[PDB]
Amino acid sequence: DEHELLETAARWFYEIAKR
Repeated sequence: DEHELLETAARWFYEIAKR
């Protein structure tokens, strides 16, 4: 599911950015 992959990458980037 490409949308799930993109959503997961986005969420992970967000969570990492928030420290």
